[PDB]
Amino acid sequence: MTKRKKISLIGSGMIGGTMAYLCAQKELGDVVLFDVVKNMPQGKALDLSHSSSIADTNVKVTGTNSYEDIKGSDVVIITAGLTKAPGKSDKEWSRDDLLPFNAKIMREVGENIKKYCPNAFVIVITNPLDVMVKVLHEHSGLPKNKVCGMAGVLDSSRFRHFIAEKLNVSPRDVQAMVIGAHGDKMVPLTRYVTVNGIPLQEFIKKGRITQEEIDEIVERTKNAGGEIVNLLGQGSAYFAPAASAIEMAEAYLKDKKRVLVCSCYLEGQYGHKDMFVGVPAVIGGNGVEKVIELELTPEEKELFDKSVEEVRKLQKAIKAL
Amino acid sequence: MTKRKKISLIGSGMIGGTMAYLCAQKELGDVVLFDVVKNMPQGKALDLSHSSSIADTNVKVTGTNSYEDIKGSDVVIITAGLTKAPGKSDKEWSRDDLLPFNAKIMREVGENIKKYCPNAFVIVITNPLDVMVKVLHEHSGLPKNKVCGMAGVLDSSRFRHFIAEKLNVSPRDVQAMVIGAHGDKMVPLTRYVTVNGIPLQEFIKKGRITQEEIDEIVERTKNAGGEIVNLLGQGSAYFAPAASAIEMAEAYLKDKKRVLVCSCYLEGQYGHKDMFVGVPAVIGGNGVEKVIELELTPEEKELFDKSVEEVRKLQKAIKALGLE
Amino acid sequence: MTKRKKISLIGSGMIGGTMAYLCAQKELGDVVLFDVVKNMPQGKALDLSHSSSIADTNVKVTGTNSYEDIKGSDVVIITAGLTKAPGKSDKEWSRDDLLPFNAKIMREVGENIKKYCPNAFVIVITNPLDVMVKVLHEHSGLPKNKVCGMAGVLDSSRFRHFIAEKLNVSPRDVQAMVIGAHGDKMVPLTRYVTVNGIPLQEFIKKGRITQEEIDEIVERTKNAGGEIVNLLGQGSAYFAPAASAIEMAEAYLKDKKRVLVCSCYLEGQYGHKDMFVGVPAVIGGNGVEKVIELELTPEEKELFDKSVEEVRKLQKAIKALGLE
Amino acid sequence: MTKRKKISLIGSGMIGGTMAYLCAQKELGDVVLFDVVKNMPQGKALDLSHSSSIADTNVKVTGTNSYEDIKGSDVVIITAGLTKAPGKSDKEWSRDDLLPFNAKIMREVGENIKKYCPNAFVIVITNPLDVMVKVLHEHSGLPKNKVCGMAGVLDSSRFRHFIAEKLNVSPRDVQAMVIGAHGDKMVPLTRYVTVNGIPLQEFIKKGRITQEEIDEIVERTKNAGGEIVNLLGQGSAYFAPAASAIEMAEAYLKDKKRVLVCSCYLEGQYGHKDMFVGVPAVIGGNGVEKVIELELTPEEKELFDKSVEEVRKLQKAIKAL
Ligand SMILES: NC(=O)C1=CN([C@@H]2O[C@H](COP(=O)(O)OP(=O)(O)OC[C@H]3O[C@@H](n4cnc5c(N)ncnc54)[C@H](O)[C@@H]3O)[C@@H](O)[C@H]2O)C=CC1
Ligand SMILES: NC(=O)C1=CN([C@@H]2O[C@H](COP(=O)(O)OP(=O)(O)OC[C@H]3O[C@@H](n4cnc5c(N)ncnc54)[C@H](O)[C@@H]3O)[C@@H](O)[C@H]2O)C=CC1
Ligand SMILES: NC(=O)C1=CN([C@@H]2O[C@H](COP(=O)(O)OP(=O)(O)OC[C@H]3O[C@@H](n4cnc5c(N)ncnc54)[C@H](O)[C@@H]3O)[C@@H](O)[C@H]2O)C=CC1
Ligand SMILES: NC(=O)C1=CN([C@@H]2O[C@H](COP(=O)(O)OP(=O)(O)OC[C@H]3O[C@@H](n4cnc5c(N)ncnc54)[C@H](O)[C@@H]3O)[C@@H](O)[C@H]2O)C=CC1
Ligand code: NA
Ligand code: NA
Ligand code: NA
Ligand code: NA
Ligand code: NA
Ligand code: NA
Ligand code: NA
Ligand code: NA
Ligand code: NA
Ligand code: NA
Ligand code: NA
Ligand code: NA
Ligand code: NA
Ligand code: NA
Ligand code: NA
Ligand code: NA
Repeated sequence: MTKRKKISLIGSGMIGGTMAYLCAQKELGDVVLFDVVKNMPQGKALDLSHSSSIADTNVKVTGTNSYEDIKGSDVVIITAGLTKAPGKSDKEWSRDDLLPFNAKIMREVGENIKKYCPNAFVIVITNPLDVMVKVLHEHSGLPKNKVCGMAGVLDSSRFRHFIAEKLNVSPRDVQAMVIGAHGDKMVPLTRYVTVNGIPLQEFIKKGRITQEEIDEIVERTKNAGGEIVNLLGQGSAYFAPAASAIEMAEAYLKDKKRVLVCSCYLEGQYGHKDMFVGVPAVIGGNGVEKVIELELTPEEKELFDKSVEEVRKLQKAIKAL
Repeated sequence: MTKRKKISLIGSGMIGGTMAYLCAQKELGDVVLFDVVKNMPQGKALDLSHSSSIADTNVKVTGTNSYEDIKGSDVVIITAGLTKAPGKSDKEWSRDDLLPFNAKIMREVGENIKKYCPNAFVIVITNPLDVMVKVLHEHSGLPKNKVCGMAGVLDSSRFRHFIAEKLNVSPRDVQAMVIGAHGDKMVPLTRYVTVNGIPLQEFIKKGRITQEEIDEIVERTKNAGGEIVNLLGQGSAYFAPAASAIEMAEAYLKDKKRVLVCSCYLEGQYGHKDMFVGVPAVIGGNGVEKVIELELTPEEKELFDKSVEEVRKLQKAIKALGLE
Repeated sequence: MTKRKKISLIGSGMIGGTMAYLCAQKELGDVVLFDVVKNMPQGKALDLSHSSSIADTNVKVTGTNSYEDIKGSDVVIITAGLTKAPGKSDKEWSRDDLLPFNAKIMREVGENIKKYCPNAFVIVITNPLDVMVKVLHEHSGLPKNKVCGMAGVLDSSRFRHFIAEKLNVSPRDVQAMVIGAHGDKMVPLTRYVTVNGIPLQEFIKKGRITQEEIDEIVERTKNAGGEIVNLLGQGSAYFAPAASAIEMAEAYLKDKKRVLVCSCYLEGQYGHKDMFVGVPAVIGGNGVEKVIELELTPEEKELFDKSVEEVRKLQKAIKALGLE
Repeated sequence: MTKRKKISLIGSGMIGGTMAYLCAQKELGDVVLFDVVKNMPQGKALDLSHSSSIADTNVKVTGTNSYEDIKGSDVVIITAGLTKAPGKSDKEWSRDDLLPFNAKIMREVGENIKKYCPNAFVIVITNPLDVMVKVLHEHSGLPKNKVCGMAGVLDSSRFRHFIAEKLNVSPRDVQAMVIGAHGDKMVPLTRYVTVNGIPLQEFIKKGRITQEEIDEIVERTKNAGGEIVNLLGQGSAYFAPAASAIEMAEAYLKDKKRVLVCSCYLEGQYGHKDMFVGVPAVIGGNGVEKVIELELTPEEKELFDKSVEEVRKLQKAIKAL
């Protein structure tokens, strides 16, 4: 027979469990929840299985502590890692501090994907995102087009939300992109913001939003992750990160050809190669099918190149490991 | 006790039945299917009721030949009318030719709305769309913001589909608008076409699509209704018209603040007033909450003005029929 | 690279188009609409393509007059045929009368499936259903588990709807089955009717529904097809037939293991073999994975045997046409 | 205008946040997340708002520490309270130990519902469920039909899941009910289990499942809450509890007339009155529209009456407060 799709979630914490719930609600495929912690993914899997009955969907949800159970996965989504570095306060939280803790985890996961599901489409979530995806790609041996990082969909969702809220319109009808590194130097593309294709500038000219308000939204987008960390007190965002990754997974599973900003392997686009960084891309059944090369202005391109330089700096730290 | 929403579909032919099906699938509210043909809406309503059981939804679907059954409707969607004018060939099909048959229907429907459900949001579909919505509005007494015509969502869906197909991307990520009259002088706004906010021009510059291909798509969008009429042999398009109108209805029922191109009553925007014509609008729980005035170029403005002039010419026929 | 599922709809009339619409709304897979009428499926496919843009789904819909386009289909759903026999009145409508027109179509469709998509799961809808599925199976060469007919899901949806309406409860929470032939001798299984597993008898005992009312509903379920034919004036039911078949298709495509009454090839269950007839079955990625043999009472068993005998009598006509 | 539905979630912990996510995914209505903890519901609300943009839905999600913000709610769902008593181990976890901690919370919530949204349909989740709903009802002054507890949908979902898993069929097609108290004396109704109306007994006779396996499933259903507690290590189930409560809320909001097992105010049915206990009911726009009185056998009725006696014992402890 043609089996149900199989989705393995490597990491069964807040984002992993939430993604599993979306899979159950949407009947996307059977789900494997893997974690190094004993019993916990098994507990969540039972709870999730009961929820599938409530939803009238048909999904097996298995919890496991064994990598062998990811065999034959169509999609693998990786959240394995730490959310907040040990001896730091909330206000000084930085994704950069997670690097030493999480890089070795990406090596281990990569080696197991190589062994058990080398044909999977792999979405990396673990921070610091752009270099974690690079470590995963290197150690997994997967094709460049079959690995990417989730960040841009989340950052863009934030930009969209804030603009849509200010304009008081449906976020379906706001198009907004944030490109570059998933960090303080991410680049919200104000010039490309549209309302059903209508340039945001028209709304400025009509006084429906001011440049000052847009500037504030741009900074709020950059700081959104830390804003939520400060408010939650424990851990970081998970509802939107989970939804973002599942949007990418759906695009793959049903060959949708979505245009989504993801951390993608560059091969000369934007003047850069051999790193992952946030760029608009077409996502379908062949993974990252196309990186779209925006006609950035020199000012936007300078911001992007500065963003890439932050990834290069992090990559030096990876090399040092 | 808060009742289910009530949606009346005045006209139970191809578009009306198909809209009722979407209401059943989406569990939007209870449905009244009204038609002048005896028994037919009753039969469709039974079939649709059975389909709601299959969908595991909770919807009453009532077929009727009595206007009284529209009482208390939250939304009314009007498709009553002819699709093709008697004695005309398919090749010479024109929405204009439907005017003398369908205008009188709009007057009658308006009179009934005025007494039975004057607080409804009303979406007109019947052709020729922009003048039919005006007749309905005038004879119903409804506020300007509570009546509009479905056309732009359909015309835009076509423009979007053709662009998305050529670029091989999801239509979710193509934004395209067609404004003006729902007819041969509709205005597909090439300058405003975007792929997730990326200007279509960027794709031209990279040779992903040519200007010639875009020109062809613009014409194909204008001709799409007639294309389908010619292929089908019977009637006209209904799957996408139905979905378009239901998208508008959902925006109202759940106060979504969607930005949708609809035929709206103008009060000076674009330099025009007192007609309905296709413009981007924000649709929510107050109906047409805002008409958006695009910063059109002189060239686009001239295309729009010529489109409005086609509506004015049809309005002369409305006046001549004694229906103002 | 794993391709989208491919669903071919052989027949692009009322049921075929409506199924394509559900496929577009639900994003089930790419759709091929095949028909013998030139241009019509092409026109519907355009309309449906536009509707997919509105739905924000990602579906290719292809209209065609060539069987070659069914190559590689995961699922085929067959509605090709007549709905009403020439020269007969609506009041005397009988599915039986469609047999000599539709049997030859099943043979032709089978021959094409045999060469172009022999690994498809095939759902037959064309009437008279139980013998049409047998002709298709025989001439297609497919395994017994990979062909079935849609009828029981529709007949059960009707029984469910009528019971739920009388009890004023959600049809999601009414379980009702109709087994046997898809015709006047179908068997609505009153003893098996439940409300979330609660026997219908409990509602009788409390006077929520009477035996007389249940008897009326049983007859109404049997007569439902003809009731809709009489009301509509043109054709027959399509909204619920379409939804029924798509429910079956989904069970296959996502290996759901649904318990659905379908016309299935019997191999001794109920003491019968080598015909298709309506029985509860488990539907999943291996097609008809299991026929469930109900513990029928002697009285129920006699009703079922009489239903099977109606199928046997129609099969005599199939043989006489030279179509075995 | 006719405004969007408004759903207030009193308690913004695991179940509250999860319910909010379902509201956002399903576009059910605007959501207010209330908690006594500062900042946390505001953080979750931001995360959830970003997720609504991803989902292309149109939902306002507000976090608050002020009861005034529940004004005009169509539905209120209450999870405010403790999940596990302080000085007890996981294996000895009991919903009964939560009584002293959670009863006063129900009084406070009730008084605020009375003040700010007396016309709401109110679903109580806080344990010990059947007596917590009684305290809420008493102090809120709401009509008997406008308050109920979520338990039976969850317990029944578990029974359904386990049976469906054993039979290898879709849980949509298994009907199963658990009635009585939401506790160790809940009553899984084996005799009423059906597969699309087909009695489970037919499957026994055919050897597709044994009586021993059914007996094991009945006990597993009773112990399912504690099974998940033991596996998770922190807190209790939330994915299925959240989905169960939202199923009940949907039935109200769209007047669906669902037949759902809920903890309902009895007025003589089953020989009992003036308490809440788990019974099948019709849920629609008038709340609990009808309690369905099953034709229980004497043996089933004895189990039910014993279940009710457990509620009466808990009610004595409530009285003592
Ligand atoms: N835009 C983005 O890319 C975002 C990324 N993140 C990142 O996602 C990651 C996960 O976040 P949450 O799920 O909230 O964290 P969490 O702490 O709730 O879950 C992480 C899980 O990873 C597990 N884990 C640790 N080592 C492992 C190994 N070797 N193999 C398998 N599992 C292992 C832990 O046991 C834990 O259950 C973090 O690194 C976080 O910074 C979070 C939000 C957005
Ligand atoms: N974008 C747009 O605005 C579009 C508009 N249309 C128009 O929509 C209308 C309906 O199209 P279909 O549903 O395909 O046509 P249809 O012919 O299938 O159905 C029209 C129905 O109107 C009924 N009718 C006639 N007079 C009536 C009265 N006084 N009261 C109630 N019902 C009455 C009929 O008996 C018939 O059932 C046509 O005028 C067509 O041109 C169609 C496609 C797109
Ligand atoms: N429960 C059931 O099993 C039900 C079965 N039916 C049956 O389904 C069938 C279709 O019904 P509708 O879609 O409403 O009819 P319809 O008349 O709208 O469409 C039938 C289509 O079949 C086509 N056709 C004829 N010969 C063909 C060939 N050799 N190849 C391809 N296409 C061909 C037509 O040109 C027409 O478009 C009828 O036989 C009807 O009795 C209808 C309702 C329920
Ligand atoms: N079938 C059922 O009825 C089930 C019931 N439960 C019960 O649901 C309740 C909540 O469970 P979770 O959400 O997992 O717990 P949680 O600990 O994650 O969340 C409880 C929230 O209530 C808040 N809270 C405490 N006092 C409050 C007050 N006076 N006003 C407003 N908020 C207040 C806390 O700050 C906390 O955020 C528990 O009592 C648990 O036993 C859990 C699972 C199933
Ligand atoms: Na791969
Ligand atoms: Na209509
Ligand atoms: Na119509
Ligand atoms: Na429109
Ligand atoms: Na327009
Ligand atoms: Na058009
Ligand atoms: Na047309
Ligand atoms: Na057109
Ligand atoms: Na078909
Ligand atoms: Na058809
Ligand atoms: Na069937
Ligand atoms: Na049957
Ligand atoms: Na029937
Ligand atoms: Na029929
Ligand atoms: Na019938
Ligand atoms: Na109330």
